[PDB]
Amino acid sequence: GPHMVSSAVKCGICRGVDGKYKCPKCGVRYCSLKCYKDAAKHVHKESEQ
Ligand SMILES: [Zn+2]
Ligand SMILES: [Zn+2]
Repeated sequence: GPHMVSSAVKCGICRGVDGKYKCPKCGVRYCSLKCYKDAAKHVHKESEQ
């Protein structure tokens, strides 16, 4: 029966596969270290400075 609610998330950086990995800094979900160690889509600006 319908008990599942899709208890998973997609990579918010490439939107390719599931975001199995998570960034404890911003709260983003990435599919792997590929999108983790990115500085184009994986933005760590936080504030202006
Ligand atoms: Zn981050
Ligand atoms: Zn990704």
